[PDB]
Amino acid sequence: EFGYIYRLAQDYLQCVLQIPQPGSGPSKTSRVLQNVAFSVQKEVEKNLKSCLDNVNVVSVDTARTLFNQVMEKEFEDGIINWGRIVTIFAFEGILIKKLLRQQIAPDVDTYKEISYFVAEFIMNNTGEWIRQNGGWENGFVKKFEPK
Ligand SMILES: *CCC(=O)N(c1ccc(O[C@@H]2CC[C@@H](NC(=O)N[C@@H]3CCS(=O)(=O)C3)C2)c(Cl)c1)[C@@H](C)c1ccc(Cl)cc1
Repeated sequence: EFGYIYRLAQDYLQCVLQIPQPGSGPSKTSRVLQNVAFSVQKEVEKNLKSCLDNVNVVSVDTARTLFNQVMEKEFEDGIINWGRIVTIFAFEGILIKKLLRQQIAPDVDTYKEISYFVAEFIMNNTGEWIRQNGGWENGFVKKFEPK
């Protein structure tokens, strides 16, 4: 469901921005996802250090355009798997870091619009596959939770 995925995307951005929501904290699924997607994010950032400077993420519309282009490329072969889904979260982490630095008239609520378009992409493009492969709780978590 959209709301569940939106919460994962918002939790991940709040984790990257070092502002986890005060309170009882993220779910077990969200905690597992943060760990595994951050490992991906850091390696992507290291490998792509040169080209990450080729954009200036001045607005949320710039971030959405980059997101659409990168994800159309990422899924061009039609293969959906958990690795690619994790990479979506790693990529929104890179985008939010660039927006924090580069957004004109920064808006501390920006991570909520990025979470929305991330959830929209995941739902509409990978949602069926996710359900058929166990959902987050019987698919993703079972595969990636600590040994
Ligand atoms: C030098 C690249 C470049 O100019 N840009 C770019 C392109 C793609 C990016 O990220 C995608 C998402 C992470 C990485 N994909 C994978 O690692 N996928 C493997 C194979 C499938 S898997 O098993 O799931 C893992 C490539 C980035 Cl971060 C950057 C630009 C288009 C660019 C530059 C800066 C920003 Cl902020 C956005 C885009």
